[PDB]
Amino acid sequence: MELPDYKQWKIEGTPLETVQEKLAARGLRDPWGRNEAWRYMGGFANNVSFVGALLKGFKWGFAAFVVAIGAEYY
Amino acid sequence: GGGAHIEPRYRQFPQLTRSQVIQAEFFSATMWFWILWRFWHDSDAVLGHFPYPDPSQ
Amino acid sequence: LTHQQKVLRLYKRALRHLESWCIHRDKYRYFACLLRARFDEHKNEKDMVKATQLLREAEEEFWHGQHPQPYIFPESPGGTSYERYECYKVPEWCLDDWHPSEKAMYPDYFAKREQWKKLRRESWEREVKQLQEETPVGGPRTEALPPARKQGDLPPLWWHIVTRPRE
Amino acid sequence: APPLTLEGIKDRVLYVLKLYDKIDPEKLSVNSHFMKDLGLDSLDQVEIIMAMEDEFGFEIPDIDAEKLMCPQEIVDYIADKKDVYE
Amino acid sequence: ASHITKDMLPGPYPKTPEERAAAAKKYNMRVEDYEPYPDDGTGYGDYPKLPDRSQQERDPWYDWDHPDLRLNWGEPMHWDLDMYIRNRVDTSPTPVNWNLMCKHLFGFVAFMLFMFWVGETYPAYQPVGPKQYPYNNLYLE
Amino acid sequence: HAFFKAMLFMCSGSIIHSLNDEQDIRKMGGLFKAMPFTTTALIVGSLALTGMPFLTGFYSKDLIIEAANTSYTNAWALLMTLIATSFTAIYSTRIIFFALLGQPRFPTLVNINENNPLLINSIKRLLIGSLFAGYIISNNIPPTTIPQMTMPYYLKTTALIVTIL
Amino acid sequence: TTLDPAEYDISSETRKAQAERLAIRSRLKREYQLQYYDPSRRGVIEDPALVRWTYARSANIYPNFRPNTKTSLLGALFGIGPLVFWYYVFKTDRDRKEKLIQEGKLDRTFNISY
Amino acid sequence: MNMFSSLSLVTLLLLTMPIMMMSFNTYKPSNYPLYVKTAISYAFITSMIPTMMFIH
Amino acid sequence: MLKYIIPTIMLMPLTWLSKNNMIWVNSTAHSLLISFTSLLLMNQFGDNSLNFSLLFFSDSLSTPLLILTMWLLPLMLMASQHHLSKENLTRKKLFITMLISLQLFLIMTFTAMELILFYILFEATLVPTLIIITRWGNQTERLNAGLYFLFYTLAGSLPLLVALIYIQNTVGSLNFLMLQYWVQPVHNSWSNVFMWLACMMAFMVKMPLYGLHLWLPKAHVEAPIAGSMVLAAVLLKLGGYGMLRITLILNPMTDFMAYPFIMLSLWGMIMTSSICLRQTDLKSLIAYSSVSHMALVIVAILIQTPWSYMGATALMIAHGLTSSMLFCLANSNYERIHSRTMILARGLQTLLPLMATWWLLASLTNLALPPTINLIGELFVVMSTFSWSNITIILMGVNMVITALYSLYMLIMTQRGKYTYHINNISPSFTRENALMSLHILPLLLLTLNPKIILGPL
Amino acid sequence: TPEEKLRLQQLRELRRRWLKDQELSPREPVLPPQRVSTYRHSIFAFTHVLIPVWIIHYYLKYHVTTKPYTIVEKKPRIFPGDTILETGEV
Amino acid sequence: ARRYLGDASVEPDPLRMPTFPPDYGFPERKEREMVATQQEMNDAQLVLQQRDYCAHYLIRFLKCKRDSFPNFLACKHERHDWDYCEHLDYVKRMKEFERERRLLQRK
Repeated sequence: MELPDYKQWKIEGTPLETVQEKLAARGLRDPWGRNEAWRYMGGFANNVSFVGALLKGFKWGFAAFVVAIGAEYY
Repeated sequence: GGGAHIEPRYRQFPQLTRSQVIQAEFFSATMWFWILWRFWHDSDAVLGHFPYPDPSQ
Repeated sequence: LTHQQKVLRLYKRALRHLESWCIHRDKYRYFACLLRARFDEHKNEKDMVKATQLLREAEEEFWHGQHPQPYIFPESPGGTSYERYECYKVPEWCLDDWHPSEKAMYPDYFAKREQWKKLRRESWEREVKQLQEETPVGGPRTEALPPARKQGDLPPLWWHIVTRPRE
Repeated sequence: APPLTLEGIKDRVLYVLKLYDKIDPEKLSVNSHFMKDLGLDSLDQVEIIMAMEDEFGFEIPDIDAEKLMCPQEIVDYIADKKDVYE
Repeated sequence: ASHITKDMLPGPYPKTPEERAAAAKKYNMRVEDYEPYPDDGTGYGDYPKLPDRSQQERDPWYDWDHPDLRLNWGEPMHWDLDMYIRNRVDTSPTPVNWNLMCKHLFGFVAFMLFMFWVGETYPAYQPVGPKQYPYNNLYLE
Repeated sequence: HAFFKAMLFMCSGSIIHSLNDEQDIRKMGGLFKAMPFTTTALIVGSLALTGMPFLTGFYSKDLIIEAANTSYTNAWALLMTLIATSFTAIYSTRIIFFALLGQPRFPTLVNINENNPLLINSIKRLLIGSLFAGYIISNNIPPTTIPQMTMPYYLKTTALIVTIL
Repeated sequence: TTLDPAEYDISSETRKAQAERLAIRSRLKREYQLQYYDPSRRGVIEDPALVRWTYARSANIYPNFRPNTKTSLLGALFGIGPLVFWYYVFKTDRDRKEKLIQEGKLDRTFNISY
Repeated sequence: MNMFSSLSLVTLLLLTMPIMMMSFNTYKPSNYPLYVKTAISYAFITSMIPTMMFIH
Repeated sequence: MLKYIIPTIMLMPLTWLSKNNMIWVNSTAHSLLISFTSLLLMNQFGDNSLNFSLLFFSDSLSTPLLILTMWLLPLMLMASQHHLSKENLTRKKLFITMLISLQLFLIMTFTAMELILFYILFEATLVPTLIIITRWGNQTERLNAGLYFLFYTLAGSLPLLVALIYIQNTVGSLNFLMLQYWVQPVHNSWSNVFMWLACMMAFMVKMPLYGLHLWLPKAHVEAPIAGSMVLAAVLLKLGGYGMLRITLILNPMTDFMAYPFIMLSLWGMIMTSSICLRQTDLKSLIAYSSVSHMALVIVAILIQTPWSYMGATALMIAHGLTSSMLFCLANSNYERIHSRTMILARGLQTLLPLMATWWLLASLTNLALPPTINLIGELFVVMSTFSWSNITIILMGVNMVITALYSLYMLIMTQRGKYTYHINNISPSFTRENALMSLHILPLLLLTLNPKIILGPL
Repeated sequence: TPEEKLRLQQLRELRRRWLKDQELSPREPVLPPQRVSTYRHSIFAFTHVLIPVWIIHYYLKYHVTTKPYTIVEKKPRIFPGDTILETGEV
Repeated sequence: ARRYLGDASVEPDPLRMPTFPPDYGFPERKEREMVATQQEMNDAQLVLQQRDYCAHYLIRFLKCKRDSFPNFLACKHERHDWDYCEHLDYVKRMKEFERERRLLQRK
């Protein structure tokens, strides 16, 4: 019900949030960074990949492709 | 409402029903088995070619 | 439109048209104070043309590059599915003529109907009495006294007090 | 199809107080009136709801500025707009 | 049934301050950019003194417009200027009057010079001259 | 073609209801945010729309662009048809790169749901009927014309590489 | 392209005492809302902005009208104007079409309709 | 051979029936999309029968 | 007519003879009973021809046109009762009797056996119409419109008498259309122009050209109780058909000067429908639709050689049923909002759902959706004047374009909402409001099954 | 703003007060009132399709012998495999 | 079309031909022509642009489509042989510009 209890996110990963580190020569500084990093962190670094996503990992890429071939064949 | 069988979230990634992924992974296998007759056996152009018919005299 | 809130109505859209331009989420967020830095140049000074050149040159670089089909917040003056709930549209007080055996259903809602009308049918001895007094001759916007000094009934009663709910 | 109650709107408005690094979790709950620690003229009147501009953000018209001083007066008419609690 | 100031009269210089507003509050005190002087094009019977035309135009802007309604749905009291063409008006776009649309079809207008030629696949342009000979040169043998 | 978009409108129709409205290519996120089935159905038809490596309308698409091979055309027509095939490829990954790739960005209360078997009965019939459509239709049809069946060197198979780029 | 449409300009302090033009429309709205709310009306309000919109458009153009100009005598370029041109076309057909129909033939054997 | 189009006019005539029964001839316990979804469900398999008769 | 006139005069000493408020039910009861007898002996066969009895009837043989004339007295009494029931019974007995007295002369008209019996009955009207225009209207501009309805119809019709009496003592006698076997032709002269022109121009004043239509949005705009003679005045306009009786014979070979009647009525067709899209009076919106695709018959009669008479007859009773009902759609929905301004009636389509179908199936007959009696009428006119010159498909095609955008503009003004006002407008379109709105489309789409009944000779 | 502090706190005591009245299901106030009152797949399916095919055939076999043109069927499209040679494959 | 002589019957739709209309024909090697039987080509319901060469091999090819009715391939190798009938026909036609480029040069 109250799942976003504060002091939960507390930037540790989310390499998007190293851009706030980039402005250290500029300085803003503190407010605020935890808005866009709501669901940037967590288990949301799954983040499906290159052509292997449209291959779906090339998972069954040759699965029964060679398993059917072959017998009889005399 | 009446039935909360899929709950709302606060970005905690509500998951699947642990049976949808079976039908999901089943229809990637049926198409990459269907690359069978794409290569074995079907080539680029099964026609035969001409060997440059210059000597016509 | 005062000069105090002249920048503010431009300030809300200066970031709003920006976020339709980005592709990441941090791309907007890394540009947040960066967009604020140009806006924080002139902080505290006069109100004349000394400071109107913040605005008189804000036509360029805001209208120039202004929102190539931006995000529209779909329930809005524009944008899709904004005024779409209209096949129902809540035709409130269409319940005048029934020729009953159709007034059989909801016996309690028709019971509660005649109760609320006493505030509607009888408020004109009180609300319209001060309405000639509180409004001096022809003055600006016609809101009443916000409690009407004993009981605000309403003045907006009941078309703004019992208006159409959305679904 | 999903309904809503009034206990969720009291938390999200209160949470983005804590999400801002300019404001500590030591200010008042419903009425700090935003002048307790205002500044500037700009960016403490529209930026204070710029976080909810992304979250709730149903285009939030020009009237919404000076009513939003009282931080309970924000909570008042969000229930009026989106067809909310009883 | 209202007979006093039913409509206009043969104006538009019949002491214009008496018109808007005796009724028909187009102007406040005949300096409002809508005093009933605007008979533009006298000699035409159209638009007399007329709490009416050439007033500012192009839209009910069909948006927020929030005193309550103020534009086209919700009917304010006296704001009709000219209508029946304002059912679905628009506004200025991001560019203005760079007619690249006729220039967009001009690309095939240059490629109408490619309609003069043919598209034979075999062979290519063949830089020989009068040695292409697309149909026939000599007899059967 | 009739099996393509009545799938694909209905495929994305589960998505618009899933966020309850945006229908924008912005503010979407990645593919698998508990969306296993329809993203798998998206990468079939949008791969069919690439230009058919071995998919459904390969017997409709390839046989016509190689029916314009030997022709008396405008010679600006093949400079307008075959160039349009390359533009059909960036149609595919665009909805991938905004709705099926990126980090999850959209306003909160993730109210997604996909388990109504009315939709699951809908897609599972058409996706199976999609794949084996032309391999039954074109396999069982009277031929009415004489095919081309000639395509020499450096002029023949680049129409796939038109789609690859 | 139709039109500019002049969405920003200047002020402050060109004629700063121009205010209370809202006092006109607030007077109308205080007149209207007091008219619109009542417990027993059962019928529309007159609102003579419509009445002056029809009656100054339906009638009151011909009692207005004097032919003092030539831009109301412009209508001979618009009324009898194109009607001259449609006669010029239709007698070139049905005459050039007629001579070919009599001198020589153009239609075939299976022209029963017509 | 006489059943080539005799089964095909079944397809062009059956779809009129959920408009005829829409004029209140003792309608179903309501669920009215189910009546039409099953109305098409038998109209498809009738239409495919002369398609096989053509390809012979 | 053996005796169709003889029962319908017997309707007249039934109304005053009756009791109190029974006078509505007594008149509408018996008036429906003629519709069997009207059909009964008529529609017989059929191959050259049915001369009927005597010097009083040629039975309206090849142009039926008369069954529609007999629907209306049991169609208008149910329509007129909306705002009439505040006057005295002594005048309520009057307004039923002159309405029957208008149907009496129309019955001996359209059949008429002659050409001089036609005229005296062609002019036997316009006295009982004018009584319905001047008395029983609304606020003023009745009285000038009562005079614009005269002095066009009567200024033109008097040079008929100069020419019809001229024929009666030149070539035999005109008394029969079947003594018109001996017809001398009419060549090119300077007196035979005027014989053609005076005999024709009195028909143009009723079915209008683009010029001299100036009386048509006067009588229909300011109009009786609920379209009560406006339904009659649309039949009376198409009851100037007699150009089909005259010009087929009786100067047959003057097409030489048809051209100022063609181009005036073929370019006027494309403009007088275009000049209505900015109307603000709702009953004047329909009143210009009645100008446009009535004037398509004027280029369909003067162009001879059928495949046009196939269509020119079907167009006379195309909008005989359509434009009647559109006036009935506007004679209703004025009893509830007391203005005919089309702006004001918004917020609708939620409040009155059952009559949404009555708007559309009206306006779907101008779009005309080919299996009706409408696009079996236009597509014979189109395929006729194509064979005059090929270029006429352009103007007549743009005629089809603009009236598509024109008919929907009257529909789509009711699909809006929030209604802003209107504590009135409660009445949920009662049993009478749908009954007299029915019996229009119920014969209109019925006759599309076998429309061989609607055809000329041809 | 000091003015609407008194305002809009009574509006919730009017709007939501009516909206308190608006949510209304006491004792299911649809009466309806009066009155009363998978496997088969037997009478639902047989009534739909099986009856008109009996009808529409009857206006078809009794129709080809009446109208002087029935259905206008084409020819058999036969190859030389009945009474002719092949002849190669030369 | 190799002959340009008269036509006895006035039957259009160029079945009134010398025997059989080729695409060009013949022209050199061979200078001859020939095809199937025109009395069978009209007996077989077959459209134009199918009375060219390799028709008799195709008239026996597509017969097995019905002679093997619930089949997937009547003869897939003969389809590669009818294409080999077609490709040998077409490369015979491709030697135009091998000759016409050179035979139009001087000598």
